[PDB]
Amino acid sequence: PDSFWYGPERPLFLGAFTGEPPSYLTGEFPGDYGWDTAGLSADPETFKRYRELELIHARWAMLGALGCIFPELLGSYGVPFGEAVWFKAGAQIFQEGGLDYLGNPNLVHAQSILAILGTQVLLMGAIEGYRVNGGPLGEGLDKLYPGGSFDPLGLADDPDTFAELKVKEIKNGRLAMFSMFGFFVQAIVTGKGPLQNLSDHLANPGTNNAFAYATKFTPQ
Amino acid sequence: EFYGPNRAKWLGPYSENATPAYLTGEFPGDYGWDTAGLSADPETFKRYRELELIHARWAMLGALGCITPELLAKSGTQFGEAVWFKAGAQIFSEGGLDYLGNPSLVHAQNIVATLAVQVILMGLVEGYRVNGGPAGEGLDPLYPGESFDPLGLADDPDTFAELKVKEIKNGRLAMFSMFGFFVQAIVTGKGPIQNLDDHLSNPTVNNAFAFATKFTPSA
Amino acid sequence: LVWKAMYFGGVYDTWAPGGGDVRVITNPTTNAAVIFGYLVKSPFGGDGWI
Amino acid sequence: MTSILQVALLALIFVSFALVVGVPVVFATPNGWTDNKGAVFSGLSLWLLLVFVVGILNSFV
Amino acid sequence: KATRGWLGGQGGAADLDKWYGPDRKLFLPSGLYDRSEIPEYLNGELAGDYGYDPLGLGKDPETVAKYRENELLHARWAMLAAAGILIPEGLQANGANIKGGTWFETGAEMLNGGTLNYFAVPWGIVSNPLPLFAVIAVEVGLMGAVEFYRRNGTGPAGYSPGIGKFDSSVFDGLDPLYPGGPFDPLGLADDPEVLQELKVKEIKNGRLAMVSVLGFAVQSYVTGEGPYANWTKHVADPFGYNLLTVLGAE
Amino acid sequence: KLPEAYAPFAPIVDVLPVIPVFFILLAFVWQAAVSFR
Amino acid sequence: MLTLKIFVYTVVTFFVCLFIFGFLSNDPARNPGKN
Amino acid sequence: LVDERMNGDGTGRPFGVNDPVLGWVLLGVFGTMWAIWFIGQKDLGDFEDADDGLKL
Ligand code: CHL
Ligand SMILES: CCCCCCCCCCCCCCCCCC(=O)OC[C@H](CO[C@@H]1O[C@H](CO[C@H]2O[C@H](CO)[C@H](O)[C@H](O)[C@H]2O)[C@H](O)[C@H](O)[C@H]1O)OC(=O)CCCCCCCCCCCCCCCCC
Ligand code: CLA
Ligand code: CLA
Ligand SMILES: CC1=C[C@H](O)CC(C)(C)[C@H]1/C=C/C(C)=C/C=C/C(C)=C/C=C/C=C(C)/C=C/C=C(C)/C=C/C1=C(C)C[C@H](O)CC1(C)C
Ligand SMILES: CC1=C[C@H](O)CC(C)(C)[C@H]1/C=C/C(C)=C/C=C/C(C)=C/C=C/C=C(C)/C=C/C=C(C)/C=C/C1=C(C)C[C@H](O)CC1(C)C
Ligand SMILES: CCCCCCCCCCCCO[C@H]1O[C@H](CO)[C@@H](O[C@H]2O[C@H](CO)[C@@H](O)[C@H](O)[C@H]2O)[C@H](O)[C@H]1O
Repeated sequence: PDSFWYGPERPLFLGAFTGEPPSYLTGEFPGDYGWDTAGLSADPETFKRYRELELIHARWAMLGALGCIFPELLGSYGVPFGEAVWFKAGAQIFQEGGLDYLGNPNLVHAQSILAILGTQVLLMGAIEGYRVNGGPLGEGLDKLYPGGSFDPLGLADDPDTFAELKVKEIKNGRLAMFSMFGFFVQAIVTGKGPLQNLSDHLANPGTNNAFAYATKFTPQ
Repeated sequence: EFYGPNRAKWLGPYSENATPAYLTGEFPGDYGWDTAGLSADPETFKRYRELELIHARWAMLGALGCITPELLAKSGTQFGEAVWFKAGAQIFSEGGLDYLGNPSLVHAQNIVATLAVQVILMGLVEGYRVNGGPAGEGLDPLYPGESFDPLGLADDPDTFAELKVKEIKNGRLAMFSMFGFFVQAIVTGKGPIQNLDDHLSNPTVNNAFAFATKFTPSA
Repeated sequence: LVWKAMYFGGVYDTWAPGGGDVRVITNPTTNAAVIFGYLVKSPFGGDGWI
Repeated sequence: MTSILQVALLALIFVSFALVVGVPVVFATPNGWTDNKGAVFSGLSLWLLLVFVVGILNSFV
Repeated sequence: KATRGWLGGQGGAADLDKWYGPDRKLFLPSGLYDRSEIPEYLNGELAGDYGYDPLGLGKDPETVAKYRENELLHARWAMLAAAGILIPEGLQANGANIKGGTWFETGAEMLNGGTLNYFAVPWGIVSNPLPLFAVIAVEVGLMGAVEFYRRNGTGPAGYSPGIGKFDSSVFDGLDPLYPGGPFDPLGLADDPEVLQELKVKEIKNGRLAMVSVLGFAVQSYVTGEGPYANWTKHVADPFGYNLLTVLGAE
Repeated sequence: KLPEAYAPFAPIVDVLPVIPVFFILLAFVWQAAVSFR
Repeated sequence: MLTLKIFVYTVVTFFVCLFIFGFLSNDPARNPGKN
Repeated sequence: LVDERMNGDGTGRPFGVNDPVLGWVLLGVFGTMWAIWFIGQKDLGDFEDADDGLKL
């Protein structure tokens, strides 16, 4: 296309020091900064599969980051969750009262983990089978951008706006995946919720940073 | 030898049929070991070669910089902390980080400033390597020469190829040794020179098998 | 101004014990919340803004 | 040496008055800046020399 | 020799019209110094030419070159001297046992039978066991040989400076004050316009070093301490410790 | 008070603060010189 | 009594946001002159 | 205490909020208005060129 994010004049991941990007990264796909130093996308089929994997990971991680942030914020403000922290919310089902959505005893009130696992397995199996092979909500649609019933508001009719929104989606998804990797590492190292880590850093930025835990995993 | 068809191989004599077709002994250190077939595509092969060379050089530097302070401390120099995997924590000491223990050298006390300076300088130099900079622009990505070969030790082609093979072999040895450093530090918990001294003290009992049951999953 | 108050002499602290005097501000309040609470504080009585 | 300091300070005052009276005249007079560069340079240099000398004398008093 | 800029983009000598040619920078601004009064012998040829010559000490181009030789030699010696005056004092004041300390006291440290400690920044500090007379003899012999080589224009063949190209034989044809070749192991002077820019930088840094060394001497005579001590004390107490305070302390 | 060495120059200082005001008046005088062109 | 505070805050915020975003909506080009 | 009060006159709370619902209302209203303005921005004309806008 003819836009700032496509073609040979697109921005690249090393600024002026990037040089010439790899030949197969011609710049016809969203979020193409020409960063394939490892050379894992030489084969176009592998490139397509990696693009699909990246997009699915991006959407899942956007959802995951939002769902990790929101309950802890609400619990900090005062909502009585069973376990507000993202990496502890799974253990609520072992509590005597069971899992309670929003802390209310009349919302969901789940008791058995086996039923949750079984229903999730069935529903998600059907969902992903429909995603791979066309189902009730469209049959002959694109694998990554089905549109149709999944774009009710008609935000992707204009091809130029469609490309712009694709770039925005991929960029926000990459940011979300980076932040989710940060979530995992901070949970492993610090042991507190991400909002707790942010509050601690804001309280004393000079000392409450990552280096404070640097001497945590040293062997003895 | 070390080049062409009749070159040394990764299985010695029992290697005539082991070598893949695409490995034809054109590049240095080509022993024909691609059992997993990860470099069938020539572009991926070139990228892996570049990664291997950079890793080898960094591993050479890392191995030398891990060995040197411990030996110097054994010689009788007070470093504050000589063990390689504990040498980064002395930046938080009250006396700061002093080169060779001398209080009038470096004497760094802030870690954020050092990290920022390293980020800026290393970003600039890595960008110079990728696309070219003050030293030169149109040179080989792996062997620029010119400003990076002042003594001119690489000017006759066969000598250049032999030196390249020596470089790659020393680098593979350094990478293996650095992986050993990491595993020994995780398992044993003492510096590599201390480990060597302990092994020399009593080899029959001071070996890796003494720590076999350390990571038993009993619970 | 910060260097003058911190290293080269000091500033006249009027809240020092007894009558105020010149003092060096060794620990300025750099906390973000405390610093930015003044700006968003109400200007009416009791609060007084900055 | 207060007498020397006071004499130098009075000389500085006189030189400064002469400069502030003359510089606008030299600037605004057509074809005057070209043929009076030396006088203006000497006056400014003398002003700077006198103020520095007064400072040194104050340090000595 | 194809290079790129330090911060990306094209690399080279940028623009050389600021220091060469009829258009250039001068020791006074445009409004105070018209281009007509520039002396005829002060044309945009020599590096670092600001059209500065009150009292007309220079008369014509060959005398200008004769004085340029002395200016460049003095500049390089003053750069070396400023470095060797500043660094050892700062090293000693921070913990090292240099035993020489301030520059104006290092000479007397080697009087009588005394020796001098030499610090190899990265590496240790050694106690150089040479006596004073041996130092004098070695210095006079080596400096005489080197200056005789410089004056004659020819010298011995193939010494060992870590040079990029070895086995130097003849010095014939090398420009005095810029021999290059054997004296340029890194080969940074191959590009001509880059060489001109480097010449300008060299002469400017050298003039700064000359003025700084004169300041070293004068303020060390006045205050009685080394330049490093004066710098640190002034930074610690700007208004308390300066020239005006030092003068007439009693 | 001023330092004793600068004691005799006390009257001059007494006139200094009002000098900027005169500047504005000078402007009008200048306009009178050019007949308010 | 806090419900009144919520209502007043909502109304004031709505009007202030209207004012702020009104002048960001290419206001200087609303003149009737020719340019 | 005879009755109940908010007790926040002289506390100097930021933006005069002492309950998180007030801050949530502030952010929600501001975000809704900003979203409406962002959606309607297409009708205001784009100043993409470097030299554009009312000027003299
Ligand atoms: C003729 C006999 C001969 C044999 C059998 C080999 C075989 C080998 N050579 Mg070769 N070579 C041989 C002759 C020669 N080599 C070479 C030159 C080279 C080079 C330069 C290299 C090799 C390498 C290799 C290795 C490649 C495969 C590998 O990585 O193994 C991996 C699998 C094993 C080693 C088996 C597993 C070990 C053990 C039995 C299991 C351990 C169990 C643990 C306790 C597990 C516990 C952990 C738990 C917690 C999970 C392999 C050991 C490469 C190498 O050494 O990489 C490591 C290499 O770089 N060879 C020359 C010179 C021309 C030879 C001359 O005859
Ligand atoms: C009042 C004081 C309060 C206290 C102090 C607060 C300080 C806050 C400081 C930071 C924010 C300052 C914002 C000032 C207002 C100016 C906003 C503006 O001029 O913004 C103008 C720009 C214009 O953006 C451009 O708009 C263009 C036009 O787009 C249009 O056209 C495009 C195709 O060309 C697309 O089709 C697109 O969809 C279509 O809209 C393009 O899209 C460009 O890519 C795009 O960059 O916007 C942008 O800068 C991007 C948005 C900027 C940040 C906005 C944050 C808003 C709040 C977020 C959180 C809300 C939460 C709500 C929760 C609700 C539920 C509880
Ligand atoms: C990439 C590899 C690498 C890395 C990341 C490090 C990192 C570190 N080293 Mg190690 N080191 C290395 C390679 C490396 N070293 C090698 C190859 C050597 C052998 C020369 C050493 C010898 C060494 C010693 C002896 C000491 C360290 C120390 C340190 C720490 C302080 C760094 C500092 O302030 O230096 C920056 C210092 C300066 C800029 C001051 C000038 C020093 C110059 C640059 C040295 C240059 C050496 C020269 C180029 C090569 C040797 C020449 C010789 C053959 C003649 C830091 C953890 C110090 C420490 O904390 O002890 C544990 C310490 O005492 N290192
Ligand atoms: C806002 C202030 C300002 C600005 C933008 C300029 C800008 C300019 N001046 Mg003017 N000038 C100024 C103040 C200023 N000057 C003052 C205060 C003086 C009296 C000394 C002069 C005297 C002067 C002369 C005589 C001439 C110019 C000329 C010029 C032009 C080119 C040469 C140049 O940059 O000046 C060069 C000025 C200097 C080298 C003075 C030294 C400046 C150094 C960097 C000290 C900086 C101090 C520090 C950064 C700020 C101190 C803050 C506080 C103590 C006040 C340029 C358009 C020339 C021109 O246009 O020719 C036709 C010319 O002939 N200026
Ligand atoms: C580019 C390139 C190039 C060259 O050549 C080579 C290389 C380098 C290799 C490459 C790179 C790559 C990368 C970087 C990657 C990364 C990734 C990631 C990080 C992802 C994430 C990703 C991430 C993700 C998905 C995430 C997700 C999440 C989730 C789901 C979550 C969930 C949840 C929640 C909500 C909360 C609750 O309570 C619980 C749970 C349930 C848990
Ligand atoms: C061939 C093949 C074939 C088939 O087909 C397949 C397969 C098998 C896969 C393949 C194989 C491969 C391999 C073996 C690999 C390995 C690698 C390595 C080991 C690396 C390292 C690598 C390593 C490295 C880099 C290292 C580095 C290091 C460093 C830097 C260090 C540094 C340091 C020092 C000095 C010390 C101080 O105190 C600090 C620090 C800072 C810490
Ligand atoms: C380029 C511009 C730089 C300007 C210089 C910056 C100001 C620093 C110089 C200050 C003058 C020198 O100060 C030095 O001599 C003065 C002599 O009168 C002393 O000043 C003294 O004068 C009187 C006694 O005669 C007393 O009323 C003062 O309390 C006393 O301070 C200073 O105590 C001394 O430190």
